[PDB]
Amino acid sequence: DEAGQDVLLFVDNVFRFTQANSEVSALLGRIPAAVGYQPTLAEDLGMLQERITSTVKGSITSVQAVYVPADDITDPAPATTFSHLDATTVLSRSVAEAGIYPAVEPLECASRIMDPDAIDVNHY
Amino acid sequence: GGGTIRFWREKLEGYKKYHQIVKTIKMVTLAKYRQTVVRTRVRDQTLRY
Repeated sequence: DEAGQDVLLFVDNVFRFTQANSEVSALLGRIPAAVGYQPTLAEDLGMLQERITSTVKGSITSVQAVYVPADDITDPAPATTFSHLDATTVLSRSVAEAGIYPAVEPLECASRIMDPDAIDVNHY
Repeated sequence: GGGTIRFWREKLEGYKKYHQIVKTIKMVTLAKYRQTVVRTRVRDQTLRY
């Protein structure tokens, strides 16, 4: 805002922030969710995420890591994180066991800027 | 134990794919069996002598 510069924000990682409140929510008296997460997950996550957004004054190029316990994408913690992102890079244990790195599964991931108008048509 | 259900679901979907694969082998087999049964109607004559 004040300096007007562009910024990077590397975060390693969001899931520890989620479980940090999960360890406390049961002690506060808050009843937990299905898998054993707080019920305030999506709200606290959004109130953290929405601060991360480009503005008229500057720009935040954020990058976020996530822990998928058991490689289960159906875990609600990564699942709620889809909506608050523009490029959902996904990694998998399978591709790494084949000795390939970066262990990317191109089909299970996709971006938002993948349009002909934002980038070159040949790239699309 | 969220892993055991994924292991069993994955085995189920694997067999479900394997079913249509073997069904495709079946239909491809019948495509050539219908072609080759015609020999049965015209069988047992070329070595009569």
